[PDB]
Amino acid sequence: MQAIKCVVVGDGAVGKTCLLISYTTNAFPGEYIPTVFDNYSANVMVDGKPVNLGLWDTAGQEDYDRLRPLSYPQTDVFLICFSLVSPASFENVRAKWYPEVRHHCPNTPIILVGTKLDLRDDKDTIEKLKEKKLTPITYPQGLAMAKEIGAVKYLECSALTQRGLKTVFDEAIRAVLK
Amino acid sequence: IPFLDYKVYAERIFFPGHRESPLHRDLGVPESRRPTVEQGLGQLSNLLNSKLFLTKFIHTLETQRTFSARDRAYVASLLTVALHGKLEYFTDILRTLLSDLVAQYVAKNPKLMLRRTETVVEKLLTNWMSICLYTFVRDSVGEPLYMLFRGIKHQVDKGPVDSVTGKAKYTLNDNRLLREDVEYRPLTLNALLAVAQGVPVKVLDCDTISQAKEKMLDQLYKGVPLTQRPDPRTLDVEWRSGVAGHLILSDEDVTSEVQGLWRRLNTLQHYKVPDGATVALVPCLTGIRPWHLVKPSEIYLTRLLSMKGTLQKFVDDLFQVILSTSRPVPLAVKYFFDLLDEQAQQHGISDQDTIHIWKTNSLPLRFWINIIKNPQFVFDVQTSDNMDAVLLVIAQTFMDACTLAPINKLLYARDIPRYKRMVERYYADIRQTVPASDQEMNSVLAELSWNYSGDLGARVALHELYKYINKYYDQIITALEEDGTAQKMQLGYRLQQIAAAVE
Ligand SMILES: Nc1nc2c(ncn2[C@@H]2O[C@H](COP(=O)(O)OP(=O)(O)NP(=O)(O)O)[C@@H](O)[C@H]2O)c(=O)[nH]1
Ligand SMILES: [Mg+2]
Repeated sequence: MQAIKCVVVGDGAVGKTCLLISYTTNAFPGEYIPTVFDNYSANVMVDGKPVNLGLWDTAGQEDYDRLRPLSYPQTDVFLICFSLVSPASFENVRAKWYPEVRHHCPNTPIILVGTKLDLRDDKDTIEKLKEKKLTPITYPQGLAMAKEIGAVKYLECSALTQRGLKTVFDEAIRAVLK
Repeated sequence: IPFLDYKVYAERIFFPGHRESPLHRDLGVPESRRPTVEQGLGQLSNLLNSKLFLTKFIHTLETQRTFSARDRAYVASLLTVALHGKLEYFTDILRTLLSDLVAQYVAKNPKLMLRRTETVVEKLLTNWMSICLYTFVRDSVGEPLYMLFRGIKHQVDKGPVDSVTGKAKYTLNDNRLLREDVEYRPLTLNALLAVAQGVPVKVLDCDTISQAKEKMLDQLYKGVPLTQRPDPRTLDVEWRSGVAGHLILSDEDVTSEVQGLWRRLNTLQHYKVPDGATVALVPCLTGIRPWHLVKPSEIYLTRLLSMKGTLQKFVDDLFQVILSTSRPVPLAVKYFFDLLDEQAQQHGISDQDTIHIWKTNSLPLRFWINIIKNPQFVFDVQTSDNMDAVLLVIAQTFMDACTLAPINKLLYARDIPRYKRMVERYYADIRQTVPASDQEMNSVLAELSWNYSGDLGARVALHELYKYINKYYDQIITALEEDGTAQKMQLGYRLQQIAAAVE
């Protein structure tokens, strides 16, 4: 019986809480409420082995920054997040997240995760992007980021569809075992 | 209402500094010479019951240069625990010792009487009073004394507090008054005791996680005496948010504010804790200068009057009970103040003003002053530092009213001529009421060796008292044989026998 402490740190409204809820209930939240320090729990089976995944939600706000370091101790695997529908949330990976994570935990494996996959392929969303003169994140843009930060994998997914979300965590379990 | 039982009350009064009675420990004698010593000590007790011996014993110690006033307290206190049986005799020991003190003050200045423990008897009558008045204290004065203590505690926390320097928005002392003002908002968070039902607690965003833990406990164990309450060092503060909260905040951790040589403490505002936060007190898991509100390095009448004005409520009441004429005069008081009046005519002192300061530095300025000053003598409570500065400034207000002649003076100057009335009003009863017969007295003194539950530490008391005898042995032999009756009594040999019985 191996327990894996997984902390999900990501930019304001990248969809962490949602992706964490989607994996553990198979139901999407809907309403946005800025998460303070929420804890989740799931009992998984990866390569014929039972594991208890003790999830940790965090804030994406500069307000709840004076408290976030407390979630960090003895983390087995980190989950650095961003939204594929915002490069601002992606640029803050190299800027805020990666620095913060390694400043404390220098050994913990990182997994860069691109949330909101469903919105990238949507036309109506790209309209708002074009209006502020911006372009969404693609697989090579993100794969270049994960190799740059030293992430043990790069996974794209979506919480509303549960597309490749199963894989995201199964890979994080594998990221610990070796 | 946390009342200390007689055992605790007495131990705390006779033996204050150590906190706990140093008369609680085993003798330190091996099983072999253990019974031969235990017996000898017994003979020391029978030796002590000789008024003829005891008088000379103390008189010899008082004269010794090496005998500090610290020993004078310990010797009086050990003797009190020793003679806790022979109370009728303990009074006679004092009756005689009083008359001795009286004659000595005639030469220099009789007004300076019972000011400092430069004599052993000065401590014995504070102990004597305590034994006698314990009932009265628990029975009548206890109530407003607890009220004032809860009242001060409450009224201080309605203001911010520096967990370092020790200053607050409210106090009765400038040396303790928080000069600077800080940005504080009032919190009212639902506190759980997960060691599970939620009690609402009123803190302040500025309070450190520590002060906040104490303020939480105060409600989570409202009427539980300190000894029955669990230790706070075994407890940890844990905040809660969303489906599963779980975040153990602390006074100083990863999120501490280091500014070179200045590291700040962690407050509720510091963690961004909001009103109604679910905080649980859960068990413990386990040269930068620390600060909180004002980093360490004129009156403000207006600031202190707000505090005085709050506390006046019970200030009036506590004094109106101590100095009560409505209730009858307790026998121990009446007997004693007439024990002084008997002495006043023996040496010819018509002046009642000289009599009053012996009377004041007896019952109020000896006894009552201490209980106001330090409330940890009646209640099983943790007294704050700023709390004591407040209480002491209430004791120095009561004191100024006792005696016929700064902050405390021209602060309570409104109520001080009112209390001076109460003092005289109380001494009117002291003389106007029926005097107490010694026949009627020792009747009460006996029931106090009865109603004293157990062994306050008499074993150790005799052994510790021998620790003295052992050092000043020969100087004692001097007075043991220089006296004629002492030879007849065969006191010298009585002692010698005990001396060898120990070693
Ligand atoms: N279409 C779509 N929307 C998503 C997806 N994931 C999240 N969202 C949306 O974007 C917002 C994300 O909510 P949330 O999970 O709390 O983001 P967060 O990163 O956890 N916020 P915080 O920084 O406060 O922790 C919500 O309004 C939600 O509806 C997704 O996969 N697909
Ligand atoms: Mg959130």
